[PDB]
Amino acid sequence: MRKMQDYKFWFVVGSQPLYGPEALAEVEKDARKLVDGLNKGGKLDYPVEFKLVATTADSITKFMKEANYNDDVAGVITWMHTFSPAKNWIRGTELLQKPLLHLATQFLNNIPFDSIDMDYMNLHQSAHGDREYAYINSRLNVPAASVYGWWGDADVQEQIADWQHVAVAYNESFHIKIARFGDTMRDVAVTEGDKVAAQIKLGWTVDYYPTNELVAVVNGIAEDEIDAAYKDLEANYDLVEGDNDHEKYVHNVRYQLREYLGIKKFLDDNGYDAFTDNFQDLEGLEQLPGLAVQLLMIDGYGFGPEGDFKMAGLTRLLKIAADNKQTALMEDYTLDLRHGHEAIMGSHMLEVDPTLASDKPRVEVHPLGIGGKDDPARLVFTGAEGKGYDITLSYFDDGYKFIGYPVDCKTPEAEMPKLPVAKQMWTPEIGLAEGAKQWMKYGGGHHTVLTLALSEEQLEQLARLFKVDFINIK
Amino acid sequence: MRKMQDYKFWFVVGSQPLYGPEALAEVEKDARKLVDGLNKGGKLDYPVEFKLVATTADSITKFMKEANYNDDVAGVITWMHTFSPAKNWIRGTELLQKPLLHLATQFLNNIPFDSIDMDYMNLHQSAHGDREYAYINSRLNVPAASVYGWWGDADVQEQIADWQHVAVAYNESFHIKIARFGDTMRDVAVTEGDKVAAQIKLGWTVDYYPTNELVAVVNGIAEDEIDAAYKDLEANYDLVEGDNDHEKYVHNVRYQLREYLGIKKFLDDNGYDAFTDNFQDLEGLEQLPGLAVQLLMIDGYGFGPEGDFKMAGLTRLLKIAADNKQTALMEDYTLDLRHGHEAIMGSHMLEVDPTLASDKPRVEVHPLGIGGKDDPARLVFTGAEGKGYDITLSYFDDGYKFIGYPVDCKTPEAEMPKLPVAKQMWTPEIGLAEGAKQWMKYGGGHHTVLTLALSEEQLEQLARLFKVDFINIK
Amino acid sequence: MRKMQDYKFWFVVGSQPLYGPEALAEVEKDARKLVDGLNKGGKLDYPVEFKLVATTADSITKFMKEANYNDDVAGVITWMHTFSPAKNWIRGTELLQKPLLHLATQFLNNIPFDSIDMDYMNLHQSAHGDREYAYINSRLNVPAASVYGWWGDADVQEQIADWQHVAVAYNESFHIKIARFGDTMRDVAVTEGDKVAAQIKLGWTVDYYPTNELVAVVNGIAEDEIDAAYKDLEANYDLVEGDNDHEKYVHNVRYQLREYLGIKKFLDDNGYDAFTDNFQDLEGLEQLPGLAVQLLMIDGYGFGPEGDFKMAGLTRLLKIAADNKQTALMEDYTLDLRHGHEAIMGSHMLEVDPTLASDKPRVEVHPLGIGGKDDPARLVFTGAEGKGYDITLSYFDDGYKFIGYPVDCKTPEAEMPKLPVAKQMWTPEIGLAEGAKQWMKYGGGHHTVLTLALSEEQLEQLARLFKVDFINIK
Repeated sequence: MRKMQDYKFWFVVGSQPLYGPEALAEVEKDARKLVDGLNKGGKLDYPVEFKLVATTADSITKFMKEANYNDDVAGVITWMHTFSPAKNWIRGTELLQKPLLHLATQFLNNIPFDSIDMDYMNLHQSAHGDREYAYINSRLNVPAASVYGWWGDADVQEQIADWQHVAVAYNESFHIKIARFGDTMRDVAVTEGDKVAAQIKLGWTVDYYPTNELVAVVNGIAEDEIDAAYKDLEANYDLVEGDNDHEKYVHNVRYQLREYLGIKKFLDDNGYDAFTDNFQDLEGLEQLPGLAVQLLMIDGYGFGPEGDFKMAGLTRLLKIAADNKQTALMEDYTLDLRHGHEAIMGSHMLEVDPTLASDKPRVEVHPLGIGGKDDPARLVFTGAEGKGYDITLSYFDDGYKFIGYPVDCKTPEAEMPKLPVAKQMWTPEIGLAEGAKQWMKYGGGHHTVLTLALSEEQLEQLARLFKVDFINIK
Repeated sequence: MRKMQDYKFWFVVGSQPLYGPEALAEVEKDARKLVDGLNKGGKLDYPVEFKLVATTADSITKFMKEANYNDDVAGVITWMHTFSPAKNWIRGTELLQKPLLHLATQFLNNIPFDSIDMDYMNLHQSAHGDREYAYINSRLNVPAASVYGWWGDADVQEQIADWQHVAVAYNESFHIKIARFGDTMRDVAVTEGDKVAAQIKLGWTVDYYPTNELVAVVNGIAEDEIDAAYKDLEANYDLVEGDNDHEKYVHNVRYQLREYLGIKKFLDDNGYDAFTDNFQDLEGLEQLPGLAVQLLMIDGYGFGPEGDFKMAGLTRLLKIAADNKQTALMEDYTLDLRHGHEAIMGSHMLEVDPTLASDKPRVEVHPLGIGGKDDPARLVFTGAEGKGYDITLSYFDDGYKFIGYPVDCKTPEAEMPKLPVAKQMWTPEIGLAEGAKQWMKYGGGHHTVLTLALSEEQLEQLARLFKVDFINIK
Repeated sequence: MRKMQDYKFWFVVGSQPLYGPEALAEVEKDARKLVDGLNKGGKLDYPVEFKLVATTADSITKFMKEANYNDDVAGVITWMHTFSPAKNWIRGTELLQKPLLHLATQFLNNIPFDSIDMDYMNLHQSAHGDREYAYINSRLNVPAASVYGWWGDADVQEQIADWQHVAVAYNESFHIKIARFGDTMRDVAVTEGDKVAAQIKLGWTVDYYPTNELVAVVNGIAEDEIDAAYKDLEANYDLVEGDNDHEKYVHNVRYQLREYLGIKKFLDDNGYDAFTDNFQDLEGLEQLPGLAVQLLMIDGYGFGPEGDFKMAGLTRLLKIAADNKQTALMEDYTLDLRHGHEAIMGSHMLEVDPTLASDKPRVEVHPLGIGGKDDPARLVFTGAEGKGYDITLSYFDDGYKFIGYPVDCKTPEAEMPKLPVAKQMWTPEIGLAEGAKQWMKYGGGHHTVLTLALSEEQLEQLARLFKVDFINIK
């Protein structure tokens, strides 16, 4: 399944222990009514739990110790009901090695202008008890994500809906394994960058596997497990011209079905979720892994083109917090300078994700010497035209710096005529000239994850959390 | 005539050696157009030239370096056709010693939907190849601009033209010499910055040949050049009641340009395009130079006023980029407060650059208890109405900085024969208070330099390449 | 002979024309003959060439402009015989891209007290002018080199002989290509820096050509070619109990003998001067190249072991510096904690440069379980005792850095039969618990370069001319 269900968020309620056994249960009810009531309507990703209720120091120091050994813990969700002693959230928060969410709220909504007495003060005091906590989360520069409001607004549980996602994907990224079937392309600069810091920093882990190592696994695969994949091939997509049976490129599509069930076969049996693909080293391979990737691309997997371990372990990354809608990954091939149809043509060689499409033509006719390899078959289409935001991560001499645009990606002014592969065109939101200025000025490469789903700032949170700079640009 | 006639600008077509002998040279005939097709009606003043095809590295360490040497080169406009693998650029961009420009552009500007195969996406793919080339820069923290658009635009033909200028003056301001016969005015601060700093940082060598050393030359003018240079003056200027043909004040107005002439000798002798004077130091010659400065000013000469070698240069730098504009030098001389019609107006003792003129009535009424020397002749003219810019300079202890006003000047109110000097009353773009308040507590003073020629965009380049900070004031 | 012989270093003298043209020549007689002297008996590694005598702005500025452009020039060793004002060295010092000395020297080595007029003082005055050079190159923060003492002092002549050999690499690194035959061996960190990030700094270039492409070379060798190179090594190494033309199987030697012929071929024909091999990548090659790697070292190349492009392009870097010298490479094998006889023996899996040796018994009984290929051929030998620094390179989140325990190499405790490896056995110049622990502090792994030939003050200025921090333990 989508791994965001095994992942649990624990919810802790905070108070000042010296309130007797009378108020310290007259609170957990409202709190057990927050959690198990949050689950049942939220439309959240992960159902929230309710462990210990914070009051004594060491008690909160011990929920955080436990929030860290329980791998199930997506993150941690913290709300104070009463004026919580924040010097009781030190030794806990010093050592918290996982997400934090300050929810500033009250068990209710309005202010009971009728019964509001000193019994609704020492009990249900949350504006001025949260600020004491958010000091100790700011002063300790703990990463943290604060959400304020009654848990009963449109954008007060939605915002939370699109955050279970990230927190998860932060624990999860430290579980990327990018397996490399050939080093970075030569002479190339941007698609490169430290690997020792990407694993310190982004937890991720780039393992290299020789291209011959893989040729074995690819070939050594049943000629009819391939036909077993062919039953979906002919069925799940409209094969055409040299693609079906008995026609031109006959064996060619039964080359790309061989390339996928060996990649996937390889990756899993050893641990890997992402992988790479140099066309300057396919020594033992029939044709450029393309349709093979466009399936793998559609199975939660991550992948980056020429050695590009970054657009591979990051494709994974967004695609792992995209267990709610649809995403992608894109290069920036050509663009049109039109007085009003300003636009860029984003697509890669053979591998353009079927995560945004319309139809699904399965085509051939190539002469792809771009590798020195057999005419490959791919999934030519024409993707989506809705919300969007490109990403790309760049190693700039002092660790990485995610440089991110906001944009509206639109349809093209054609189908896919003289066009052997797919496309998801766009006009950059700030403007082409203005989306290249503050882009070509700062970092910015070509192998770029375009996303329609995730939010202009729901990413700024995970970025702010893995712990690296983010050049956004509206 | 102007110095953008002996500079040249080179050009390199970014491509790579994996397309074929007639898919590489395809850009030896594609960017030979952009080159060829932007010199005639290409909207420039400076003359572009093409050299090698950039593929390998040893070719870039040859391109960038062959410039370095050949002093005759002036700049470098780079644009990568295909996807040049940047890493192969690296020594080049670091051995670089001239002002560089990612000219991010394409060949066509359309998107031939009906005809755009892979051999049409293998060329004109600049949407990713002036980004790989970009990154190398944004990371090699290179001092560099960014033009974005087709080269067939007359708007970004400006963007290019407005840059050809900054690249000319930078290369220039490093030969700009200075002779001082006159130190700093007794205890005045903004007209004093670091010497060995500004020379390192702005190229200006400033030497101080003695005030008597001038005196010598001024009295070495042929008395026949004290008549034959006279009539070439009074065939372009109309005088006033005092400096007449045989008025009593004739002789001192005649030894008032025995100064302009022996300065030019000196100036062109020690080769000192920029010069300074000082009134607290005239102890050897007669009257005080004014017109004679103006008869160097509208010519082509840097003058720093009450000794002020910096504003000398910023009067000489910002001209040096105007091969076809206006541009002056202005010690503000009084503000005019009026709760809805506020303004500033500035002149000097005698020197107002007659390059903003529209008349020039050689007025006299030549009082001068300033410097203790005789009644000196001068001009008294008008200025250019409409727009322009203002900008100063000030050693602020960590090094220099640049403040750079944006505002408007026009023509005076009532008649001004009560001021035997020139005038030019200006205002401010964001309210005279604010425009003065942010200039105030952030350093810099009177001796600005008003240039009706360039702009905020144009002036975020010289500093940026001179690598001095720039406090932008509009 | 040497490429180092093809190189020269220039030599300037400075002053100002205001010093009597006769006396201006009076240095051009003194200077010239020290040049001459430094050459005529110097045993300096490389030439000298008295270029322009230093006075005006331009006159120095131009000079420094050819020394950039004239790739034949490897550095300029300055000396200001008399007070040469700085501001005439500024913009000539700030456009240099190539190693600089400021020689601190007197002509004679004894003040004349019978014959000292003011002419002995207006001339021969480096005591107070060399000092004024220094400030303009200290201010400006030039990576420069100072030598103080009489130009004829073997040790002040020794300081230059070691420098000449040390500017020869900040002017050769920017040329060291490294060929990779597989990315870095999985799960290691120290042998990973940034390929882009070091092309800027140390100047090296790491393109990766796929194991395959070498394997073609490798296989396409003639046994003529092999058997010719396969009999000249019978001339040098007493091939032991496992080598006769029908004894056991000496196909395993020749393979390593066409191996040295194979890689040597690849490298040479594509321009690479150094290279790594991943044993976790040996599809196609026979056994894991060893003797062949041990040959090539002796040939002159950079090998960097388990993928290490950082001891690849470092070996060759420092190797090159020690031409007419020694020098090798090193991993630490084991220790021998014996309270007194404490020390560190090092070798490597096979790859030991026979340039530190005193024996040469060619060997086998290889059963290298590693790589799981046939039984590799390898040279065996005991190294040389003596002095030598131990540098190593390693990137560290904010860029590289050099760490370098000095040591004292030795001769083996006994003989190692079963140990089929060539082996050095050393100990730091501070202790196996006093210097392995400071080296453990500062980072920097096991792969190193032991250089019985380069000396801590030679490195201290090599790394000064790249600005990478060096650490100093011993």
